[PDB]
Order: sequence, then C-alpha cells, then structure tokens
Amino acid sequence: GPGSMENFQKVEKIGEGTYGVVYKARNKLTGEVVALKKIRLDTETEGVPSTAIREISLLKELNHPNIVKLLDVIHTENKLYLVFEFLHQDLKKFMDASALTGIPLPLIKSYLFQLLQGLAFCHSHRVLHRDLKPQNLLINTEGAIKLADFGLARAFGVPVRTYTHEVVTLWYRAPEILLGCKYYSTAVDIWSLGCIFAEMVTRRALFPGDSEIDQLFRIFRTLGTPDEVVWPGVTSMPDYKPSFPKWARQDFSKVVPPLDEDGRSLLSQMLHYDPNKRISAKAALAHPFFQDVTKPVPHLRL
Amino acid sequence: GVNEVPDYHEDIHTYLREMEVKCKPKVGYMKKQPDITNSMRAILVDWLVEVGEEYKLQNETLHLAVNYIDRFLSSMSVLRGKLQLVGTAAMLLASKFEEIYPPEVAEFVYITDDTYTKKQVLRMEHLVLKVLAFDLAAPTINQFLTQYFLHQQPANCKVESLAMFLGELSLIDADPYLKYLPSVIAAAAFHLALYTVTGQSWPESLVQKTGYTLETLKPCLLDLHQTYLRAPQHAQQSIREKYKNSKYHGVSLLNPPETLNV
Ligand SMILES: COCc1cc(Br)ccn1
Repeated sequence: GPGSMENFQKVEKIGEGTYGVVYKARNKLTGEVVALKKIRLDTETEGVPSTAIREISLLKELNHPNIVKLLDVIHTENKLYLVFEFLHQDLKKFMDASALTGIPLPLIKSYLFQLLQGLAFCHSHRVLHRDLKPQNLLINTEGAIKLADFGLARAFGVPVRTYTHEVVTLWYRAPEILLGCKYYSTAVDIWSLGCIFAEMVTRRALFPGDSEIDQLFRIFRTLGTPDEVVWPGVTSMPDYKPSFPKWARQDFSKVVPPLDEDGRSLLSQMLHYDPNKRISAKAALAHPFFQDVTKPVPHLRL
Repeated sequence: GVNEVPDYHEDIHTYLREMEVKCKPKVGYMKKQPDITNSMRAILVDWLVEVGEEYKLQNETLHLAVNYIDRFLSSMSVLRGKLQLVGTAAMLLASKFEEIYPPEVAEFVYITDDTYTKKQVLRMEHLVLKVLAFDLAAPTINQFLTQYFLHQQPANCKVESLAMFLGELSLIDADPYLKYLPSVIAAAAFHLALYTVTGQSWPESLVQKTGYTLETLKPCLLDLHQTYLRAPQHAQQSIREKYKNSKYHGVSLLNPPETLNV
C-alpha cells in the first residue's frame, strides 16, 4: 500500500515454497528488518492465487503478539510482495539445535502458552489455521513465538460447513480429518498443538506416519483404538472400517515419560478423540500447567 | 458441540458486528453513479444467482460477491458496458476465497459470452483487489442467519431455507436494502421465515444475543414483507426458480403471510 520496493534492501534468502521465495530485508528509511514473501503473479493463468487471497485477507485483521504481522502488501502488475515482521528462526530448526539437552521446561511452557494465545485469537476471529506444525511457528530473540504461514487458513462460519479435506501436514492431522468426517472445526488446530507440545518435550514427532492409514494406526496404538464409548459416532464415520485393529490405550505416562502430572493432563485434553470434548485454546490457557509462567506477554507490533 | 464453536460463537458474533460496519457500502452510491441504476444492478445480481446455480457454488460465495460489488461501486464509477466485468471479477474473487473448488478463470470468461477476454477479467480482479485493499473476509447475511438458526426450538428446515431465500431476495434490490446491515436483514429474514412457517416470533434468546427486538427490526421487516409479497411480480426471478428446488425444500412455493401483526 504505502510501501515501495525502492525502500527495501534485500539481505539474503531465508525460505522458499510453492508460495515462492522469502528474503530477509531492511527498510532503508526506518531501519526495520522484515521478511518479504514474493508471489509471482507473473504466472497468472488463474490470476491471483487463492492461497494468497486468503493469507492476505485473513492476516489483515489478525493483530496479535503471537501471530506474525503483515506490515504491508506491494501489488505491482507483475509481482505481489507481502512485507512481514521478521523473526530469526522457526521451532523445527531450534529443536534441531536444542540438540539433546532438550528445551528447558520453563521455555516449553512459555511457548505453549503463547501458542494458545495466538490460536485462541484466531478462533475468536473465525479463522482456522489448518497447518500448525513446528516449521510454521517463528521465534525471535526476545523469546516470543508466533503462528505463521496462513496460506492454508480459512474463514469459517458458525456452525461450520464442509471445507477442504486432508488439510494439515499429515503428522499433525486430527483423527476426524483422517476418518473423512463431513465437518471439522477449531478442534483440529488443538490436535496439532497437542502433537507439537509432545514434540517440544521429546524433540521427536509424536505420530510420524507415512500414509493416512499408517497415521491412524500410530495414533490408535498410542491412545487406543476409539469406540462408541470414548467417541460417539466414530464407527459411523465415512472412512471408519470395522476391520480396524483394536489397540488398548496405553497409560499416558508412557506416551511422554518426562512430562509431569499437569503436563500429562493438558496433553491428554488436547489429544482427546472426541472433537467435542477436546479442550479449546481459550480453556487451555487456564490449565494448572501454566500456573508458573511469568514471561511478559510480548507486545503487539505497529 | 465443536461444530458450533461453543467457546467462540459470542466472540465471533461480536467481531462480525464490528466488521459489518467497516465493510458496509455507501447507502446512496447509485445516485452518484452516472451511467448505472438500481435496475441494472438487479439484473447483474440475478445473473450472478444463475452463475452460482450453474456452477453449483455456495450461497456464501454469492453474498460475498455482492458485498464486493457494492463496496467497489461505492468508490469507482463504472460504465454500463463494464458492470458485468466488475461482477465477473467479484464472483471470481469470492469463489477463490470461499470455494473448495473454484471455477477456473476461463469458465468465468465463458459465462460472459465472450463479452470480455481472460486478460480483462484478471485485470479487473487486480483492480477490485486494489480498491478493496484485499479486505474480502466480509460478514454476510448468511454468516448471521446460521447463528440465528441455532436458536430454533427445534430445528426446522423449512424455516432455515425460507430465511435463506428472503435474505437472497434482498441482494437484488439496492433500494431499500443497502440501508440495512447484514445482521439486521438476517434478523428480519429469520423472524419472517419463522412466523410464516410456524407462527412463532423472533425469540427472546436472540434478543439477548443481538440486542435487536421486533421494534428495532420493524422497518427492515416491513420492507422484506413487501419484497416477499411482490416476489412473483419482480422483473428478476432467478432466486424464486432456484428455491423451487428440493435442495431448499421448495420454499419459494410457500405462501407469504398477508399480515405480520407487528
Ligand atoms: C518472519 O520472518 C521469518 C519468515 C517469514 C516467512 Br512469511 C517465511 C519464512 N520465514
């Protein structure tokens, strides 16, 4: 809008995707370091991509400390640059550098607490993220963590209608999606955060399946195979098969051994089968696990 | 359950209320348009109703497109020759936002009967995006209706379809409906549908949620009741045709009430 590519000096490449290339850059007038996402409308057989239309429209209205800020959109006839607040790293890279030491319990708790704030804000503004995974959570030097990449996000109605299927990178994908359910809701974002919570503790993916059906099976072997008692309706679901192996639910202290009683409690509520009983981000913020976080809510950006 | 987001429906409703005010068109833009009229807009909307039917699009998509069009025409003056180009790009942008499977650009070129080129459609897409500054997550009548529906005791499909129908009729006629917010047209539509089908009225519980009463809804309700009574006579008939379909319970075939006692 009031931005111009002449005000930016690129610094280095920092990422890529089907979205395109991301550069770290510097505003030569203000000093501000930004990430520029370039969307080459140059290839516009179909005009502006739907992913970009959703990303931009949805990010415009989501101002929150734990959601990456879209500062500007430069709309040339050839290209589309999204100017973002810059963050030095993502959670996946940090965990790969958190070597074996691991992430200290204070920092896990801080990160999870900020992530819930961000997500609660999204749900409160009728946005599903639909791709929460560590690669899409950015951290800064000040100890903030922020939801990023809203290319797969979506504005929902209340109640929800049927949306795109097999959304969410597979390891983070909720049972209800895997079972072809007609309707999914905010509970799918919670599942992903659940998977991510576990992953911050172990530094390993909790359900790393290599197909839809393998993904289900790994979940079932961990949380037990769901039935009508734990999850009413499950056996009626489009991709539910009676032939499914019936695994017993292992005790939850075995799923993430290092985790305390409060941690286990919160994680079990995030990974509840029944989307209706799974905890909301808003309720999870009050969970006793967070009693002793005292990292200052990070501030919003301008 | 979660499909109705119990923990967020109030937050969401309050947010939609704020946004509908920001996304609102200028009530009197048509008299400032030199070359187009309410009548021409009506023809365009009616046509977009047929396009959504033909391509089996969501009703939400239709509502978003009209929102885009009305906002666009609030700041950009358009020759009658180009109105359909605005509408076409609007429908495209709405489809890319709201559809799982949007029709390709070329299908949009096709429905305009080669009045315009692919290049013209994509350039108007850009202009519309510039003009709206990419603010496309607009509240619609439907987003409100669906929440209001959660207050039916118990759910009634005839009521839900009829309300949708009446809401759609309002898209056609900028006079008077530009002067009502989506949330209010939805309230009127819901009460009228409920009354027509069951004899009941706008419930207490929606007075709690919305702050609206039959009092505050009365103006809109009187208009919507006329639009309903006259709908067989309207120049534009695509919505009545659509709502004869069983998909919508054939609700266009219900008889409007002769009085509201309001
Ligand atoms: C916030 O800066 C880091 C970043 C932003 C984006 Br968008 C993509 C990759 N990396």
